[PDB]
Amino acid sequence: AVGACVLCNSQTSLRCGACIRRPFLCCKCCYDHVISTSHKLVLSVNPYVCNAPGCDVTDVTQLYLGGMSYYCKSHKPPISFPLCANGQVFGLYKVTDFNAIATCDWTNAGDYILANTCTERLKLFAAETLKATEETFKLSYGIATVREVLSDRELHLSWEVGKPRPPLNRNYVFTGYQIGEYTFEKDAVVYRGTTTYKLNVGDYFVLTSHTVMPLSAPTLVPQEHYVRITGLYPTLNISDEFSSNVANYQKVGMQKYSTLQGPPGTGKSHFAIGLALYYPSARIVYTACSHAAVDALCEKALKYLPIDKCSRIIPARARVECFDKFKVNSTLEQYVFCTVNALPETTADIVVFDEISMATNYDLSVVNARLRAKHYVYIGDPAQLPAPRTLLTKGTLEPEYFNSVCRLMKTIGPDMFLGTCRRCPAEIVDTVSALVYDNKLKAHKDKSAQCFKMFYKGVITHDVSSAINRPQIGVVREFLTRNPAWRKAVFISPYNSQNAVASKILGLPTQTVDSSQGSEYDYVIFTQTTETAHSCNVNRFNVAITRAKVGILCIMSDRDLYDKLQFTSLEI
Ligand SMILES: [Zn+2]
Ligand SMILES: [Zn+2]
Ligand SMILES: [Zn+2]
Repeated sequence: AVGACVLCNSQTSLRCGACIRRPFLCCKCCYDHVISTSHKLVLSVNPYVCNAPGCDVTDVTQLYLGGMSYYCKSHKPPISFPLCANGQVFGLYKVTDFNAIATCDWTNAGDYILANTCTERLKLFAAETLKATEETFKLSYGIATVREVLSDRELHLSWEVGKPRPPLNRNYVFTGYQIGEYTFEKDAVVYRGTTTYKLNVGDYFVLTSHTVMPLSAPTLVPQEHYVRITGLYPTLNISDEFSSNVANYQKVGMQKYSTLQGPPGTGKSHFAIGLALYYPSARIVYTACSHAAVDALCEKALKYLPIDKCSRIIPARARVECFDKFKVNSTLEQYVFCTVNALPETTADIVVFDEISMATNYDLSVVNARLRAKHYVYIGDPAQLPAPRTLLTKGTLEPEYFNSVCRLMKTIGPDMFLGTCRRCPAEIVDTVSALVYDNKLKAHKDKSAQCFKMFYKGVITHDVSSAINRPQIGVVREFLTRNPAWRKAVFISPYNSQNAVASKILGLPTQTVDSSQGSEYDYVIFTQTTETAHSCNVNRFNVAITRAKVGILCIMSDRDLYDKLQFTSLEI
């Protein structure tokens, strides 16, 4: 029971027994918490509870100290001092924002705003409390017992009565029962096991709630500005390919951490791997939340970096197939590519954290606890999609609230900004530049004249809650008959059930806007499906239309975003 106060560091025996994370609170601050919240259970070696036999008084404001023991108003001895008085809770070694984080349900956007505007220790307290709240919530869902097996990619499921039905999509990974992690999509429902097994009827699944470890390290280390490149050793022979980023690689060696905002196709992967060619002796650990993001850095490194000093770190609990061309689990190779939850405890000359909009403050803190670096580089875009906040249902989370790094990029600006998009046709670049980049993103490519927009609301049907718009897929089908060059297009939409219907009807490869992030395709066919807050989200709209290298067809539902699209309009 010896610890430091999560609000003002003053050492204390006190801990809130009512907080899901039981934080150490100092006498002055513990009082300010118990007197202003429903939280009244205070904990030392012994809890502050009435010592009188069979007495259930556990509220610290209704208790007193009778010698060395604690009693309520009904049991206290004549000579007894209140545990709560004079702005303090009695203990050893004798805030509004802490209260809100400690008592919120994490379903309002204002909870996440506070978790990002508060002091650094309160950001970790919020990131711990939120992750633990999300984990306990995973226990509320029902068990799915297999009723029948149709084939190798088809089954019929039976659900637990009295417990809600969890959303069936790639965002929810089940744990088969100990027959490996599994995933589900749409009475014929498709089954996707991260481990191959002959689907057993009766054998059930559950969403494995992984234990929330405490956070020790800050989301961001304190900034340090240096007058010379510290601990890194540059070249003068630096390939003309990376010539554009040498002033920015020098900025990287002259600061503890640095932020890079890179709109779609501005050269983030290229910048990250080119930092390794600029400091060729420096040991670089490349990290991201997703395997897809780490694999995209592995693919760019395979082209420029020597394959022998590269290692792709794979956790023993191999979930889904990833990058195979590097020596696996060699923690000591000069270039280590690894996800945040799999990071080994090591040090580096540079740490590169990619797709920073997908990081939570919990992930930012873990990276600072597992890796001790000379320089930390955060690459990403606050105009792209953030991590899914499964408890959040009320309000929209703005980019300045995704994490501490995004909060910085949106307020003080990024340290470095990649201003030229080399991927998209100018129609797409001009549209997103105006929409999310204050007209600072410039098009390298010319207008392709293959970017079309069609205003068609169609009919919205719902597979539980994920939406379908068959008339919009019907418009795509009609378009494909007249534009067969578009046969090579990737179908993109904000809903997996729309994608499921369009895969059966169009036969095009499917992708949600969220799963398309980081990827590029020559042709993209996008159906907005609905005009909800989800399908109208500007960061999702930005990601959807910036996937295309050559042409895009947008079948829109929202008049607003249709009007903003600087594409050739089509009739039908
Ligand atoms: Zn304190
Ligand atoms: Zn509390
Ligand atoms: Zn009592």
